[PDB]
Amino acid sequence: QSVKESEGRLVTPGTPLTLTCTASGFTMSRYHMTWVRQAPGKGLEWIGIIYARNSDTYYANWAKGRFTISKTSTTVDLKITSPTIEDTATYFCARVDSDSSGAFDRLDLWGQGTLVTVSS
Amino acid sequence: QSVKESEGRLVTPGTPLTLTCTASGFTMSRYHMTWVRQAPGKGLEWIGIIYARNSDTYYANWAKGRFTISKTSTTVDLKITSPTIEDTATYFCARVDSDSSGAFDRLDLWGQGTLVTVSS
Amino acid sequence: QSVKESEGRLVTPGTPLTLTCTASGFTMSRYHMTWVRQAPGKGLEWIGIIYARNSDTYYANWAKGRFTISKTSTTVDLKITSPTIEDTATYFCARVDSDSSGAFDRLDLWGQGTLVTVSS
Amino acid sequence: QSVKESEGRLVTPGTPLTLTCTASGFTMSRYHMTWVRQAPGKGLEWIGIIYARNSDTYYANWAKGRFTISKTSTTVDLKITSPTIEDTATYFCARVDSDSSGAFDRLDLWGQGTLVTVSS
Amino acid sequence: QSVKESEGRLVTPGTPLTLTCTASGFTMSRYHMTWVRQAPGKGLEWIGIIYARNSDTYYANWAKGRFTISKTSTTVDLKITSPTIEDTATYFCARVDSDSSGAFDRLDLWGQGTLVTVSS
Amino acid sequence: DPMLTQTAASVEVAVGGTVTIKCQASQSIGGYLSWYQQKPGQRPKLLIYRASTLASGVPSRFKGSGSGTEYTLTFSGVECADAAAYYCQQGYTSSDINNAFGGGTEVVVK
Amino acid sequence: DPMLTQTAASVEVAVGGTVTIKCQASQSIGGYLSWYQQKPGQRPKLLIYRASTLASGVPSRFKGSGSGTEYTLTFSGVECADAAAYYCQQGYTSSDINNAFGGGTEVVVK
Amino acid sequence: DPMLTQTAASVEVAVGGTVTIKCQASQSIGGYLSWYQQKPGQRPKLLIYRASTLASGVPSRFKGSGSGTEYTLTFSGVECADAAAYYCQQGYTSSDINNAFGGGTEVVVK
Amino acid sequence: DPMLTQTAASVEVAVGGTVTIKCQASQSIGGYLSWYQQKPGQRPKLLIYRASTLASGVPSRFKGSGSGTEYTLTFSGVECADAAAYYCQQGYTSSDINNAFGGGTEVVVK
Amino acid sequence: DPMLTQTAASVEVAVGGTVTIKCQASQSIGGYLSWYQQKPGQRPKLLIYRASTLASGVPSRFKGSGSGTEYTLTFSGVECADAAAYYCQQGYTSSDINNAFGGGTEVVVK
Amino acid sequence: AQIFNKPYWLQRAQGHNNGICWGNQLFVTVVDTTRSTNMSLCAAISTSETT
Repeated sequence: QSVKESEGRLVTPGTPLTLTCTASGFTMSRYHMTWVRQAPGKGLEWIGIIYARNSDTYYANWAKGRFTISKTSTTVDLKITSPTIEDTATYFCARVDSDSSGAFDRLDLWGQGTLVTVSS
Repeated sequence: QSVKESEGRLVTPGTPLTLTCTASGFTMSRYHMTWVRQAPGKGLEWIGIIYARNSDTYYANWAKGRFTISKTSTTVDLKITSPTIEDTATYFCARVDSDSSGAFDRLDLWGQGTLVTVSS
Repeated sequence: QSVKESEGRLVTPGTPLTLTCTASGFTMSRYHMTWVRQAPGKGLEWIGIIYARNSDTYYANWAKGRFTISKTSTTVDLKITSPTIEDTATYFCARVDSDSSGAFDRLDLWGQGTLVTVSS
Repeated sequence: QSVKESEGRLVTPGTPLTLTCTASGFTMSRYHMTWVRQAPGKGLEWIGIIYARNSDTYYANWAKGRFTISKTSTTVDLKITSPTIEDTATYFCARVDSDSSGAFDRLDLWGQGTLVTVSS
Repeated sequence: QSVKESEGRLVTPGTPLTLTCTASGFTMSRYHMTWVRQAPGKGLEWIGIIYARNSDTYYANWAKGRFTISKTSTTVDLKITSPTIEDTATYFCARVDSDSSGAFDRLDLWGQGTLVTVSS
Repeated sequence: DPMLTQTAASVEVAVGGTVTIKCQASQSIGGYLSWYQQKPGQRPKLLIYRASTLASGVPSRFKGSGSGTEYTLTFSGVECADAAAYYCQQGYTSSDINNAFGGGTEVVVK
Repeated sequence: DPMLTQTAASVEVAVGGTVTIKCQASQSIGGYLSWYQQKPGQRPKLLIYRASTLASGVPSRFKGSGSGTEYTLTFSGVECADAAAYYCQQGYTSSDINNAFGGGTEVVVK
Repeated sequence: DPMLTQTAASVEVAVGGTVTIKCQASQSIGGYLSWYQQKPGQRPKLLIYRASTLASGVPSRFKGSGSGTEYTLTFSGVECADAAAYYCQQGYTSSDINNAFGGGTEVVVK
Repeated sequence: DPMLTQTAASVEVAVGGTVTIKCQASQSIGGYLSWYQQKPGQRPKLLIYRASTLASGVPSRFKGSGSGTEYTLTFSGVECADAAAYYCQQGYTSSDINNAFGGGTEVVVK
Repeated sequence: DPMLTQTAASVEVAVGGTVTIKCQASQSIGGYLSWYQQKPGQRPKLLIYRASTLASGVPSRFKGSGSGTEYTLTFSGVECADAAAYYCQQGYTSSDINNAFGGGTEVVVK
Repeated sequence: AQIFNKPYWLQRAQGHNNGICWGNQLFVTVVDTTRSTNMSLCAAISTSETT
């Protein structure tokens, strides 16, 4: 049920960055995972998706070459290769509750979300 | 048969806390596990439950958002995220001896139990 | 064929104690393992038993609450929880060569045996 | 999709050298992997190949006794045993997108490539 | 194809000693492994043998109680328990290329071999 | 690329009013659509999915309708804790899109 | 929510007396019910489950009865080591409950 | 050993010209052949495989032909970002060969 | 609890004598019984199991007999390296027993 | 125990001579037999197995014969790099043997 | 083993009723399980994208 994250860091631009995401009750090889990014003002921006047994991925149009989503049977995580200044925002990990056919982007049980920021 | 615990710690409020629980003879992928908390005065309070092959969990009503139960084939454990002052008490790990249908909350073979306390 | 042990230690009463036991040629998921204790004077005292695929255990009458036998596919070991003074003796690990039905307590291929002692 | 490498090193001749290669989306037990080396001037030189479930290898004619390709389900890598001076060049890791019969040497999705050099 | 070893050591008599042996292309759960020892003058002496599926071992007549051969799916190795002075020699690891019935002691693809010596 | 615009800043409403938030889509997405409430201090929180089926622990005073390309979300009896941020979101899980499923706000209720 | 109250502090009993501890439940739980003895220095320890079947290593001088919503636990011939704490406990494994299965004490026997 | 030589340095071409790069092989390889463009600052990048089937995200203004032992690669309408390095490559995956699939260049277009 | 006592200290024997070590059991164990020789400096070492079948690398000058509750172990032609410790041992693998399978000694042979 | 002795130090041979190395066995081993060349600076290297089938990358100017208990290995046209050490080796994979498959040398060719 | 598509001519009945339809009424009960296939169909919702 509950979705857990790794604690945030104040980093420098040009350094790789990770956030792991572990779950409490369900197993992750059954359901799907994705990531969203909450920027100040409005900002609420979806990153990508990863599926359960097919283990495929689909990113955003602007997000190719910029994020790599890794998944084991115990933990899912996402990666950042080259940070740009304006990604100081809030990230979230959530479970895709779907049905026998959809895999549609309902994120039913969210994560608590931590703060990641970059500074130079 | 015998149920083993990790040794207790005197901690500060605001720090995550763990207790592992290992068994002697039986394997844990067959049976179920739960956790109870023995407070002074009366106190005797049940935390949650975790099942064998379904690997589901069910907590108490007040205990949601406050405990996450992890289980491998070798070790079960429980976790605390944000301790409040009044959880200085005694915790126990015990095996649910059940039948082909029940999974009812008989805890037949208990653990010896250690003392955990928080202080500021 | 040959049965190997961990090297002995002079310890203090009140400290947990382990001895691993590894084998050379056979695999341990097929056969059974048992531990015996050789005290001075006469002493020769059997501790318990552990089986192959059932992975069940049976101890002595005086030995309950005092030893826990762990086994992986690569290594078997036994554990001591609370040592008393008079267990300064010699321990041995040996393979139960049995048949399709017995699992009787013939220990055919023994181990070389090391010296463990406690002192205060 | 994206193919990742390990960061390069300036080494001395006579020291073993490794480069790991991890993938982002696809699994590596399905497809094949190979390695190419980009020298200055023209240079572009292919090293070897490794297959998916057969897990066979085929090297170049000059490259026998000089490279060993290792592969797990999570990571592929290649190894250098005895470096000679003139291998200061650029290495690349790429996925063999093939069909039900070919395993022909199309390297569809390349890696970004890092710089390795030796000096005495 | 190529067979790799661990680097040699100048040791003292009375200390356990190991040499791991890893392979390049083939998998080791299919074929067999053995060890030979090349002493100065003539010396060329075979140690033991291991089989790919049964995992049975057979040693030399003088070599019982003196060597234990361990094998995982990734690495094979051999062990020395109590070294005597006159084992300063050259050891080799090689693959038993056999057929559907033989497991005869042809060692087709050898290892490069390193120098191990003992001194007091 | 299926796009939901939501270029609509919300109008000041009193206790017991009715609000019609309208989320229009360019391509046909079927019924696969979600809605969320975002209180500006914590994690987002979902109300209804597939435009008709409400989630657990949510009162039945929220409504859901709309089919095809345009959809709505109405409710009545606005409390004090309805000051949040709203978002419509599709589930067409395509590859070449850059959705972000954005738009939507809600004033502080008088 | 099935609730067992146990609002009953135990009465002073002599050697050989009989004690009737009564544990009543609001909802019907079937026969799934457990009992425990808690000596105030060590781990708790079970006696009987499903209101009729006793555990191993326990003498047959403890009794079990009761069906439906109310249950009991009687015994006779009180020793010296029966100074402990008692607890009735159900097994309806529901989700929205906050049981703690509490109540029950034992005096020091004269 | 199947060998593709490519001993041909490319001729200066203007905007809109047509270039005939010819890659000849000693042994018959079938249709299994690949082509690549190498910009001199980044990773290599593929255009066409099996001498007729082009890859995704590549315009259809590149051509592919040739069968048996000799093959070609023509195109027209040369842009500004076509200053790169070209390479023909076979897929006969043999053991005793030392291919490197080398040869090929392209001038800076005027 | 099946118990083998072995309250018998061994008698002084010369070269070539015959010794009758007798191991009696309270409960019937069938034929499942083992025997061991313990030299007082090294690991123990087994001779015969199931009271009739000898192990490998052991001469056939040791004998085995006995059935039911009492069993024996005889041999003749005592060497110099027969100064050791002997032990009879059952295999009824029960739970509530505290066997240790003890008893048995051997003098230094003249 | 099948034993191959090889008590035969090799005779001085010129360029183009023929050498008959003879390896005799006590027990019958069938055809399972191997041969090796050992250059005195590097790892050993095999020529022929099962007394008739040669390995890859080895010229066909080496010969193999012999059946039953005695076997041979002849060749002609001795080069300069044939200064090595030779060894015959059986494959009866028994347990109680101490083979080492030893014997065999070769002079520096004039 | 088909039972249907075959004439059944009545000339003797195991009741005393010789097939007489009293009141101009008649009943026929039929079960089969040999012809119980279940076809499955789809219908697209967006006929544009090749994926």
